[PDB]
Amino acid sequence: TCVECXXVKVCRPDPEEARREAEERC
Repeated sequence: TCVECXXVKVCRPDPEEARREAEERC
């Protein structure tokens, strides 16, 4: 699952895990 925030593309198996680092940046 890839969550994208401000040009940052976080692709991790779990959306929650992805968000956990993604929203930590974004």
